[PDB]
This record gives sequence, C-alpha cells and structure tokens, in this order.
Amino acid sequence: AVQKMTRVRVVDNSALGSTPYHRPPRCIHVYNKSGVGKVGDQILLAIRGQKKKALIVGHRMPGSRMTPKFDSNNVVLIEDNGNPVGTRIKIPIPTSLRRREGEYSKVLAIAQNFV
Amino acid sequence: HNIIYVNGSVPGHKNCLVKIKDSTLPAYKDSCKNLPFPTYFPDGDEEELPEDLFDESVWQPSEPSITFA
Amino acid sequence: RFLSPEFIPPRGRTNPLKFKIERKDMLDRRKVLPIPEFYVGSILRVTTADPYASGKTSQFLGICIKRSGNGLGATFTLRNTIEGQGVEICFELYNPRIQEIQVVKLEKRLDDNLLYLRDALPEYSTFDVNMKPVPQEACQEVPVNKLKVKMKPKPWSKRWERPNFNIKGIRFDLALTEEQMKEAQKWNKPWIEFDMMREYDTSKIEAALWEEIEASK
Amino acid sequence: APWSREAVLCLYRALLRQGRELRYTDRDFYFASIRREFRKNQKLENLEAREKQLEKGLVFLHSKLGGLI
Amino acid sequence: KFDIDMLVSLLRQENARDICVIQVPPEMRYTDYFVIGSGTSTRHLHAMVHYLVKMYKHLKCRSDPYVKIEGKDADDWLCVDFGSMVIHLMLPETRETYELEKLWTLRSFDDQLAQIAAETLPEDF
Amino acid sequence: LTLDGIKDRVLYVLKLYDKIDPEKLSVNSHFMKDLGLDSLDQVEIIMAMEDEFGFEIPDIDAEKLMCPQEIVDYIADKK
RNA sequence: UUUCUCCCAGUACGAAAGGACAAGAGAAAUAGAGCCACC
Repeated sequence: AVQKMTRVRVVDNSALGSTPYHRPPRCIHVYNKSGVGKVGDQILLAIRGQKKKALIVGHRMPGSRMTPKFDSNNVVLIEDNGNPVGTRIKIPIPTSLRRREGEYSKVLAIAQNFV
Repeated sequence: HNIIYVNGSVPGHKNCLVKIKDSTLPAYKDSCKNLPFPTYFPDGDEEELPEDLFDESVWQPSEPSITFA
Repeated sequence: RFLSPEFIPPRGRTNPLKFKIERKDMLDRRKVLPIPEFYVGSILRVTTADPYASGKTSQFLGICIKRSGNGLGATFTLRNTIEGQGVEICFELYNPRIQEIQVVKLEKRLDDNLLYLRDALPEYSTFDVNMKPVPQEACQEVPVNKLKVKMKPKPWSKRWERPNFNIKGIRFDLALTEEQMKEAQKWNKPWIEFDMMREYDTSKIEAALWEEIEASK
Repeated sequence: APWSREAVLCLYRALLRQGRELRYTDRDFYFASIRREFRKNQKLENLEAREKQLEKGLVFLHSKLGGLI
Repeated sequence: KFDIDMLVSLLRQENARDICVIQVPPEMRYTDYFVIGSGTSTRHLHAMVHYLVKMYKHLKCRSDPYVKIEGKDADDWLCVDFGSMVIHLMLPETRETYELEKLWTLRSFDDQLAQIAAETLPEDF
Repeated sequence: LTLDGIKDRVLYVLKLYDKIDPEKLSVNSHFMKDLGLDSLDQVEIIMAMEDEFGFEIPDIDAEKLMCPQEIVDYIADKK
C-alpha cells in the first residue's frame, strides 16, 4: 500500500504526475485515524517537489477473501477543493469505493476502468 | 447434539468447559418472558422442537444461492 | 475416485462431530450448487453475486494457483492478468453468493502451488477472460502442463531455488548457475526426506470418506 | 474521404432522431453537441482513422445511442 | 418513489442547462444510471443540489437512508449519490473540460483516456 | 405533387438554414461555386431538405444534385 | 474504553442571518480481555 515513503505509481494525467521525474512519488502523511493507508484512504503524496493529496486505489498488501490483490500501488490525485487533479484514470479502479464512506463519486466518475 | 451456536469468541482452549448464563446487559433486561421461564422441559413434550434451530436472519444450508438484488 | 480437498480433515484436536455436521451441510449445498472437480493450474470461470452492484452477477476467469481451507470454509484462488495487472481472487467454495462455477479449462500444473508464477514472465500468467471452455475427457486424468516458466531477475518473493520449496516448474538453469544451486542446496536437510515424524496420512480417511459421500448421493 | 458518405448522412440523421427520442437528458444541448462532434472530427481524417470514427458511430447508433439515456 | 424520471423533471424545473444520463449494462458493476448536470453558477449549483436532495427525502425513499452531498465545498463540481442514480453537477465551462459524458458514452474510446502518460522513477545511484 | 410547390418549399428550406448566405438564392443556385459550400454545408442542406420531405434521399446522388432545381426534380420523380 | 459522522433536522429557536438539543444509528480509534474459520 502507500504510507510514509512507500514510493507509489501516480495513476493520473496530472501535469506533475504525468511529467517524468528522477525521484519517485512517495507519501508523507496518511489521512486516517490509523497510520495504515489502504484503498480509498486519502494521503499526502509528493510530486515534482510539491505536496499533493492523493487517493489510494490499489495496494499490494494481502487483502480480505473474495478480493483481487493488486501487484502495484496506485493512487489518484485530488485537488484542495476536492475535485481530482487529473481528468482521467488509466488503471482499473475497484468499484467498492462507491460504498466506502467518504466522497468518492468524483473519482469514480473520472475512472473509466472498473473491475 | 445439544450444540448452541454463539456469536464471537469464547476464552479458553477447545474442549474447555464454560459457564453460560443469560445476558445481564441493561438492554436485554427481561428476555425470559418469551423464553422458558424456569427452563425447557423435554419431559412435557408439549411440542417437539426441530433438530436444528435457526435464527431468522441466518441462511440455512441448501437454501438458494444469495443474490444481492 | 476424486475426493475434494475440503472433505479431508486435518490433524488436530478438533471434534470429529464437527466434520460430520459440516460434511452434511456441504453435501446439501453441493446439491444446490454443483462444485466441479478442478486442480491447481486449471483455468476456471466462476459466477458470483455482486454485493456492490444490485441484481448483477459477474464472472472472473483465471488459472487456479492455490487451494486452501477445509470443510464448508474451504477456498480456492485463481490468478489472471487483467489490463496488465496481475490479480488473484480467493473464492470460498460454499459461499451462498457464488451463483455458479465453470471450469473453462481443467488441467494440472507441475507444482501444487503457483505462487512462483508471480515471479515468472507475465505471458505465462496472462489468460483471456472470454476464452471458451475446451473439451475434456471424463475417463482420463486432468491434463498436466509440463511447461517450465521463466523467472524474472533474481530478487523474488521467496527463494524458490532452495531445496525445501523443490519447485519443478522453474527454469532455474537460465537464470541461476549450477554453483548457485549448490549454495541453495546447503539447506537440503536430507533427514527431512527420511523423517517419519512429519508424515500425516489421510489415505484411510480419504477412502472412508468416499463411501460416505457416495452414500449421501 | 469516407468509405461511403451515404453512411455519414444516414448516421447523422439517426443521431438527430435519437435526440428527439432522448427524454431524461436535455434535448437542447445534444443537438448542438452532435453537430459539433461531426464538424470537429469528420472534416479532416484519413481512411483508416475515418473507419474507426464511423465504425464507433455505427455502434453508437445501433446501441440505443451508446448508452445515452 | 424517487426514480430517474422524477429527478430530471425536477432538474428541469430548477432550470438545469445541460443534463447527461448514461445507463450502465448489467455486466458493468457500477450504478445503473450515471447522470451529469450543468449549472450556471456556484449559487445555482448549491440551489439545485439542495432541491434534489430535499425532494428525494420527501419522495418516499424511507427504506433508503439519507444521502450525503459531496463536492459542496468545490464551486465547480458537486455530485450527489442517490440509490439508483448519481448526478454530477458542474458549471457549463467545467462540463467540457472534464468531459464526463465522453468517458461514459465512449467507454474505451474517450479522447481524454489517451491523454494519460507514463513516467520513469530511477534511483539516485 | 406540385412542381412549383416543391420549388418554393425547396427554396424555403434552403432559406431557413442560417449559415449559408442567400445572396443569390435562385432556383438554379449552385453550391460548390455560387455559394461556396463545403462538404459539411451540402451534407447539412440535404438534412434540412430530407426532414421536410420525408428524408429517404441517399448521398450517392445527393452530392451530385449541386442545385435546388436538380433535387426538386429528384424529389418530384421519387414521390 | 475514547473519538468522529449520520439521524433527530434547515426542524426547536430566530425578523432574518443563522442554528440546537436529548434519544437512536453507522463508522473508526485506542485500551483491556481473548480467539485461529480465513489470511
């Protein structure tokens, strides 16, 4: 998953995320009461020397039964206003985010690929 | 087989004797009103109980596959 | 006579009566939902009710990589690569929300566990979701795929080269020198192959279970 | 440019008809949007690229306006 | 009950400039209907969003629980998740930039999908 | 069918479209040269004509009309 | 054991602006006591 450090793959078309950079995009903070960040959990990602909130959509940590375990950590950038930074998401995104507590409709609308 | 299925975990190892009593929580203050007040007497045999007793929400085996419609 | 793994009880102090009750429910459920015979390495398509969606079922296709659990709680895992993403889903055999089970391709692989396929090349793990079922022969053993997969660079999830794993489906020669294998072989523990304290026999239990299962039918 | 320009006229006509058959959405924008879609893409294209654009429109035409409701 | 036809008529009453509704086939495990709405100004966006929720609560939906409103903080994109439909409300200019309709209308042929790019993440040494 | 009725109606639908400039909207008004009409223009003009008269005009010969009177003749003989 | 959200309810109240309670529900968090069906 994504946590302190834990270099993640930025699945977004945001300018900072889309542009290649020599240092990988790591995380600085997890926006949850617990310290562990999983799918649907807001995080304080770092991109192009800037701090941008990201939403986790996949993790490599073993999950509950009847669920697919991702082989890579995927995140989606979210603006301060709450709208996603990027207008599209490339990696398939689980549809459980809809039922997850929080505001996920905007990201799901931007996520064309659903598994 | 006089087996009771209870939610949650019970302290101790398997095959360990335990003491069972009615819930003392305030919410379930008086549940014995609708239950056998002293106890259930099979000797009376007013009505033979089914071999397996199920809760309404419980899905019995051999039922149709649950579809989330 | 194919006895499914879940029916075989494991060694322990668990009450036999639990297995007897569990088997009856499993047999009763098998009537409602038919559980096809399959082995690790077989590609299966399983239909399950979707909780997030309303009144919509989905079918997922993947190669069976591992079988775990016993009794009503037994589960099976099938692996596939979708949109370039390796995905493994664990399905419980007797879960009420599994509408149907279809064995698209019934086959066996060299090893009983295919966790090393994650370290193998993606193509060995890629399977078309829409691939149609292939014919099978009833009075025969399941086809055994003897293809040896090629591994990715040396850093792996587990040290498959070690004799303990004894993986027979890996092309170690291509990625590992014979000297490296000898280094791995230093953990041979040859007495383990000859130690009878680690042996658990279920043949008698398996044979006894067969008649009981057939009797219920 | 197209393999057959007759399909373009037939395809465009069907799209306009679907707009009059589309209730839940606002009929006003759809007519303008479709006209813009035809102008932006179809005016300059290659035979291979044009085949994809018209082919997707045909599926768009033949699939209840491609899910528009 | 609160259904697709009632909401869009209510949207028209509050004068939604542009409404997009996309049905979802049973195979795709998402909401049956995806809805996108336009609104002239953030004040109009706030007003229309409140109106639909108020009508939804009044119009039966007793079995369903109350629906939280998402995106009210944003002045350009407000989205409300109802039981059978999701309405994404935005400004007209914001509508074209995001092109939610293209994503759903063109499931895999949407132009913005290609706009996504990749990167490389080498180590320092 | 009235040939004169079609001509005025055909001219009327041509007049309805705003993008084309009816500087000389004669019965023999040409499209490529007289009105400077592109492929988009002729396509749309047929659409307006098609809607009024029950469509069923295929583009195989529609682009060959090149003038209101020709389509008037094509409309007249197809009804 | 503690926090947060929802509900009550845009109601009570208030000219408006604004905006509660109590009761109920759902989420987590940590502490304590346990447990191995699954991972």
